[PDB]
Amino acid sequence: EVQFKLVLVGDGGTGKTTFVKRHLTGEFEKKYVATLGVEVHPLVFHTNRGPIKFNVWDTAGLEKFGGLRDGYYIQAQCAIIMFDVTSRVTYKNVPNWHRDLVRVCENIPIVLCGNKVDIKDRKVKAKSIVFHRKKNLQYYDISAKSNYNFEKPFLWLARKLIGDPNLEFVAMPAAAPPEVVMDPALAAQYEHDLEVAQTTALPDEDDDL
Amino acid sequence: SMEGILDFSNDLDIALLDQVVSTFYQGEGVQQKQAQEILTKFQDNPDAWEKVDQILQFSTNPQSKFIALSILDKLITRKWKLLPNDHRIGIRNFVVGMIISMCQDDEVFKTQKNLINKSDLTLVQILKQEWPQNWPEFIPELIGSSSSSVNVCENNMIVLKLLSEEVFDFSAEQMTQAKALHLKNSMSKEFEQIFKLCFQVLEQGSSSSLIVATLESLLRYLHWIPYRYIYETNILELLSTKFMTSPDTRAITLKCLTEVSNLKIPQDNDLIKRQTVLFFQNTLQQIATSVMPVTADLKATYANANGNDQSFLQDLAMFLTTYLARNRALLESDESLRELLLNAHQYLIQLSKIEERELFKTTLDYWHNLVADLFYEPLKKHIYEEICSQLRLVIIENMVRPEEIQLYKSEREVLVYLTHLNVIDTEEIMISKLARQIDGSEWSWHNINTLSWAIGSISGTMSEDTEKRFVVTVIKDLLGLCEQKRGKDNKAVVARDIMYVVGEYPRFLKAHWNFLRTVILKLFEFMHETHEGVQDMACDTFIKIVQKCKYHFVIQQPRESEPFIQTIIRDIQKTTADLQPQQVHTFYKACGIIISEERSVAERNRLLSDLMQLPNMAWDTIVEQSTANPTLLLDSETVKIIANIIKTNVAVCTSMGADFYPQLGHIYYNMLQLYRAVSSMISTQVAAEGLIATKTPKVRGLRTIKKEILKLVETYISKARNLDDVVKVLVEPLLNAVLEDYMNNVPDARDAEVLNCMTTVVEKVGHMIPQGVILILQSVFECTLDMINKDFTEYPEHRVEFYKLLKVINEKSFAAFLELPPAAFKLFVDAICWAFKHNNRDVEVNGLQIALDLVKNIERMGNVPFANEFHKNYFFIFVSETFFVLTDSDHKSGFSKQALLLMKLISLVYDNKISVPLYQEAEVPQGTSNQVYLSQYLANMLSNAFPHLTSEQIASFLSALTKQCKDLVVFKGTLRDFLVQIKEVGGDPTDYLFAE
Amino acid sequence: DEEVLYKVRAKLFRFDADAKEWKERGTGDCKFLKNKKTNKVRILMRRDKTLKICANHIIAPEYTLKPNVGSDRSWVYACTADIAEGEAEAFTFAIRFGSKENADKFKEEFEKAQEINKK
Ligand SMILES: Nc1nc2c(ncn2[C@@H]2O[C@H](COP(=O)(O)OP(=O)(O)OP(=O)(O)O)[C@@H](O)[C@H]2O)c(=O)[nH]1
Ligand SMILES: [Cl-]
Ligand SMILES: [Cl-]
Ligand SMILES: [Cl-]
Ligand SMILES: [Cl-]
Ligand SMILES: [Cl-]
Ligand SMILES: [Cl-]
Ligand SMILES: [Cl-]
Ligand SMILES: [Cl-]
Ligand SMILES: [Cl-]
Ligand SMILES: [Cl-]
Ligand SMILES: [Cl-]
Ligand SMILES: [Cl-]
Ligand SMILES: [Mg+2]
Repeated sequence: EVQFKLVLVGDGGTGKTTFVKRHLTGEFEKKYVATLGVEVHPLVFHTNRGPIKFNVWDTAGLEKFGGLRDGYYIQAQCAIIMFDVTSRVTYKNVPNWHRDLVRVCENIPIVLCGNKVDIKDRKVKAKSIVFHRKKNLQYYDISAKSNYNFEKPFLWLARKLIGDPNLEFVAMPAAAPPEVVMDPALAAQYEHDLEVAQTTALPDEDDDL
Repeated sequence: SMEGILDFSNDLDIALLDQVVSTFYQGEGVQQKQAQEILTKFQDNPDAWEKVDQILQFSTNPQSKFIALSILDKLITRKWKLLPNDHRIGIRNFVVGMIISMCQDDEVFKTQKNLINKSDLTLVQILKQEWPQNWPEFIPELIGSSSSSVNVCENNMIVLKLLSEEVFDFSAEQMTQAKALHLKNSMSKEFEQIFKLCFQVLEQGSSSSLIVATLESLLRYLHWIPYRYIYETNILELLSTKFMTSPDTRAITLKCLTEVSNLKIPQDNDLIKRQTVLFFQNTLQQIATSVMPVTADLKATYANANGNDQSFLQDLAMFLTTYLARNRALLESDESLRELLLNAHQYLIQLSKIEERELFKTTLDYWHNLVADLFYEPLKKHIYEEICSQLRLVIIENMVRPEEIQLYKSEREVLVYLTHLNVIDTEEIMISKLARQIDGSEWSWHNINTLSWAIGSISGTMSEDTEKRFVVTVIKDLLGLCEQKRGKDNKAVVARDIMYVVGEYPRFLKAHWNFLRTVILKLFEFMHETHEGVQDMACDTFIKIVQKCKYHFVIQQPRESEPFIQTIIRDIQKTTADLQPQQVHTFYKACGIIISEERSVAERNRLLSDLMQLPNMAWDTIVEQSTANPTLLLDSETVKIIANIIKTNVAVCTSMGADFYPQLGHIYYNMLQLYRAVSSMISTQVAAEGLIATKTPKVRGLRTIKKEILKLVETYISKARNLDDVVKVLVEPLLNAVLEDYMNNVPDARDAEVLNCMTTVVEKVGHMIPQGVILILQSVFECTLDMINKDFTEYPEHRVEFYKLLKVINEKSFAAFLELPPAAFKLFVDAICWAFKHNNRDVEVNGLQIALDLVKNIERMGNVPFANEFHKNYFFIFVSETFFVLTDSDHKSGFSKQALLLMKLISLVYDNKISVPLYQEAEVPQGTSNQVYLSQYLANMLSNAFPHLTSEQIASFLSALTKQCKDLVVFKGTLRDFLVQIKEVGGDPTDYLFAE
Repeated sequence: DEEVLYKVRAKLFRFDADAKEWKERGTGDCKFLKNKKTNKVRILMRRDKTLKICANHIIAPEYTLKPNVGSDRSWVYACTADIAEGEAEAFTFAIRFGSKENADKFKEEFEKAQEINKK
């Protein structure tokens, strides 16, 4: 297992924390709770070349919650720059995030990600997105909500950091799960907990799943 | 213990800071997290800057010193001008001294690049503040200190690179226009001496790290310096030969030559043209001899991803496309330059084969430029024949599906141009690729799909005769392919592609009725195939063919007994029997397209009658049972049937618009009774089961009925031609059925689709129903506002539809707002300002537009009491609310419309277009002009909101603003200058005198 | 080492009692796998693209599939021991499918698997 420091940067509400949380737990957080300074989470993928661990430094996009700002970028080995394709200002700000990042990290693989491509009224058109070309950034359209291309930023960075272009995500063998006996002392405990959960609606009942 | 550094009453323990920082950067979990919070509180302490010089002197952690410089940078950029001159000179000296010291120690220079670069940026922040007016000798001393040491010279190149970026590349948003111009003129005035130094280092050579830093600074200079520094020195030769040969300098040099290719250059000068040719010749010669020949497999190289190969090949693509899009005409008329021209294009052909979507798009943009040129420019296509032949194959093998709209558009346009240039070569490549599908050598689902999309994309480029032969050959071959293939997966893939191709050649279908009939009847057969994707592609192909060939379905074709639309309708039950509801609706939508071609009213109404036969008979029986027994609606199966009848009506109304009226008229009464009956059931369910009821499948089903009814009425009214019938037949029953139901439901049961329907009604017939618009406001205004005025998040759909409704009422029926009681009108002004404060761009933009339109609505009323009372009550609320969202840095997307609103408000007073005093009496002399009072009010408001500004800054700003209130671009300039100045202390009040 | 008895596309949620909300855990192929040594049938579910495990538990005979108030194409059930995220934990799960038909078929197969597991 090798570990790499990954810095995630971009304007407030572009979907940085939502994207990371989806990768960590599988969940989709609908609410906007602005990151304060930085949130650090280990994230592990299983590849045909063994496990790879990203130490993910999810930084604050809002100026008032910026904390150490470029202080977070020190010794980063890779980066994602995030914008919102429903918000033109967030793409206008991509050169500013890139500037602040590369002044600290001169020679690292960087992915530019246009998030929220699931939303019908797209404001930053494909034709407009060219900033990555002269800066040698990889670019992906992503949706943390629909999971469109949600694995690509990490698959591309893993290939760059391992120096293997043929690297793939793989399924690890699944251990036989334990047989257990329901605890007769916690049986009344569980009918309660199940009552609450049966009578709370599942989210997004209109989706394909 | 870590929290010790936050205690400022005691001197700072550097060894503790160093541990906190180490904990943050190298620690984990709970410890990392806590160190993080402590460091942020330390940095944000407004006296923390005092500790910087101590930390820089006595810390052993380079991360501590980095964070110290961040703290210093906050002071320099925000509060520098508060410092006595002696203190500013002190800070300047301890920064310069730290930089020189670090550079003179070879070990530290090698290993502490982070801290040196951060120090260099800090120095540049001081230069932005101090230079040149309070530091005239900076550049001479930098040039002087550069000969003392290779490390200092190299670091000086990093400083000049960052200075150039800060002054020319990033100044627009970060400085006043006046300050940006001052620093640009200042660097321009001293550049001669900077360039001399850069050229000497490049000529004298030796240290690769120094040369690379120097070319990195040159890349920045090329954004702004005059061409003569490049064309009237040896630098073009050095860049295009020496620096292309060594791989350390090759990547930066290529980037420089790309920017050289974009210089502003004289057009009528043969020596400059020859120099432009020569640097290209030299660069391509160095690549062919030192990197790879023209024949090299760049697809393979890129895939292998060795070292910096990917970045180099991207940079080569950028250089070739940039240079050729500007200069290829220089290479086209001279026989001696033919080989250079075709080798450069041959490199682009090889780069275009790289498996990398974003690189492909870059090269495709160039190819589009070129083939568009060859289509129009005389005597040029013959040059590029072999390049274009290769490119035909690259585009055909790379064709994406039409769902990827921008990429498919680009690819189609290139392939269309190429097909015009050589139809025979395009045909030969497509037929031979089809042959390799049939012989199995290149067979795969992706490969037959790709080819089908390419064949589809050139429809309409060939002559009708050539198209005919081509289409027949392709369908014959794809049919052979289908038969040949085994198992349903393979057969489905080829069947879908046959359908796809046929659907893209309407000109062929329109000439061959017998073939078109066969296609349709075959599509009807496929609508019974349950194999995944077949029914969807059959329905998609049907509606696509109808959109294009609808006229051929509505006439009687020779040797047919009736128009084919009659034949479709007659067998509709059987045709659609195996389809999912959404597929059935597409089928009926397609029949609607055809029927709308019939312009004989009697015949059209009869076709519509016959098409709607099955949903109308299903409806009639349900309505009989629904009226007979109200309990029957509760049944899940009935709700799904009713929803699907309404959806069928929406589908046919979508394609028939105004023509759909007789069908709407047939169901209208009982549809609105159903709306009321379903509404009762929802209310009843929510009472019995609680708010959770709204999540249940039953209540979602019932709400679906209401939403589809609202959708059907908005669909019809948005396209209606006879507005008299809309107002006289549809509107009264609609308003009676929906408005009171919306008002008297609990928030969670209210449909945002009601607001959307009402928006279309006011849009189309608002002028004709003044009492209806009043009733709409009374029913939806205050109850919807109360749902959305507690936070920015709840009821997002209601939020959006609410401001769209207010916007159209304010445009079309402003009298409805005059009829409001004063309390209700005050809530309307509250609602508009509330919209201003939103970050969802939909609401904010409607908010600011309503404000504009309302001002215009009031101004129209002329000198009357309502207008006079409006200004007295609300002028200052709008001015201050607009200033609030302009300045709080939380509403930057709204900048343009905020400025437009502020300009209109200020211009009303500057023009004396407000009849009464805006001040209440004995607040100023009773003679006082509104202009004097507005000036006073704004000076006071800005002074309290921004107490760090001087009286001089505020007065200068407001003087400029009122003078520029007829010139939006200049006004916006002044506003942006103000937004820069409020982020710092001691902004120059003369900045507001700026003129371009 | 396992026979695939049933495969269906599904979205899996776990109930967060603290936040009193359903949190999605993964979307992908839900598989009923019969261990060829023990004849024990488990649910193994992998996320699309990452192929990371979001469900790994025995289909215990004592488990009961219940409706969710919001859905006609979902089941909720208490799981005493799931090993998807390492160490065995108890979860309240909800699994949602493309159709009521898919959910009913799942239920049918889940009961069959419960009977196989009774042996
Ligand atoms: N429709 C849609 N919404 C998304 C998507 N990704 C995130 N969101 C939502 O948009 C918001 C993003 O919030 P965050 O992920 O906290 O944003 P952030 O960039 O981390 O914000 P800061 O911490 O302020 O820098 C939340 O409301 C998300 O639920 C997406 O792909 N599609
Ligand atoms: Cl992980
Ligand atoms: Cl793009
Ligand atoms: Cl690229
Ligand atoms: Cl200049
Ligand atoms: Cl040209
Ligand atoms: Cl026609
Ligand atoms: Cl019949
Ligand atoms: Cl129907
Ligand atoms: Cl009222
Ligand atoms: Cl309010
Ligand atoms: Cl203000
Ligand atoms: Cl300030
Ligand atoms: Mg965040």
